[PDB]
Amino acid sequence: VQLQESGGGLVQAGGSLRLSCAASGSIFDLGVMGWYRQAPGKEREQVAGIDYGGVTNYADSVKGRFTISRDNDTVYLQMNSLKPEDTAVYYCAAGIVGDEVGWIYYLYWGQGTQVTVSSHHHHHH
Amino acid sequence: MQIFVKTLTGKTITLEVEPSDTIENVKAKIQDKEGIPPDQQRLIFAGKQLEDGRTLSDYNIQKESTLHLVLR
Amino acid sequence: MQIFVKTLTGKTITLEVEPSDTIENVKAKIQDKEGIPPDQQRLIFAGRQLEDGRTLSDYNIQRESTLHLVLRLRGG
Amino acid sequence: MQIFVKTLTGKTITLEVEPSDTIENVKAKIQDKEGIPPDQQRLIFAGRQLEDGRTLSDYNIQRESTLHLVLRLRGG
Ligand SMILES: [Zn+2]
Repeated sequence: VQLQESGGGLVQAGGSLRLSCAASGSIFDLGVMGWYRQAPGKEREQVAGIDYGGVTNYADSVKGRFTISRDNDTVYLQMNSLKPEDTAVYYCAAGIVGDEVGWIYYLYWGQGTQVTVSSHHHHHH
Repeated sequence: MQIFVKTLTGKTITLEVEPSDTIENVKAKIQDKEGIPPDQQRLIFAGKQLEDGRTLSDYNIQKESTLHLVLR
Repeated sequence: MQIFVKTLTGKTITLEVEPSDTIENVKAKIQDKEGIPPDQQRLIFAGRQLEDGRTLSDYNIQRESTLHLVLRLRGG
Repeated sequence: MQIFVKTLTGKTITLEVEPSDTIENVKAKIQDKEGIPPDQQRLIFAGRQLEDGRTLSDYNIQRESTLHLVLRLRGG
């Protein structure tokens, strides 16, 4: 019973990637699913979230670029217009909310997938 | 937190609630704001009926979520 | 023996159980007390998911212990 | 006394604590063990969120008890 990310890799600036989060043990029925990332020297930070009703929410830094969605036992994160600042290990997590507002208690999380976004000079003048 | 309650006519009302507020407390707030008795109220989220004794966090209802009010 | 069950933010309820009771038996008692069907229940204790076939003694659940109940939430 | 901190992902932490250790003093040990900042830890015992300023004895946390560690992230 676990989550497991896939789809990361090295991509040029402005490129696209779709991360996949496969769940076993029906663990997405916790009700709240989210993607978060951590770069070296920085802290974990949620980028997108979706609940069992399908309602999504996003961090300001990824609005208009990232899209979180779900197909039953798989949660996706469509990443478009990727920037060097998006370089981090991306984790998917599932959990619940407690008595706090705006904070999520993730019970499960995967081992993460690495996303590296590099500037690549477009040499086609 | 602020949550929204959506009626069949399409009217959205905002309530100030707490994560551990019961559905019973939510129906009481709808009454104080719209004059609808909790006996006539049936609250829905993600297509599920919400039971009176449960809290909003029991159903993983986050901030700025929308419940659907169906009159009984 | 008497144990307790609560969600993270909800009221705590009391169960009369035996260490040999299975987790399926415990979930059925929660339905009798609270009307939550077993197929919508997740029980956690000591950071472990309580599997339906195991017993309470399999998780060292003893007198006055409190189980953490989590709802199974699905769309529609 | 020694207690355990367990994540549903499989991590088991063994900590030496005192019954008068505060919850935030325990989270400092977990950060040494796991590198998760205290603000991003949420400990659950007996179906209750362990809160800052309270001791382990305040929650009746005893020897060889197991705390449930979940990841607490700002979201929504
Ligand atoms: Zn060039």
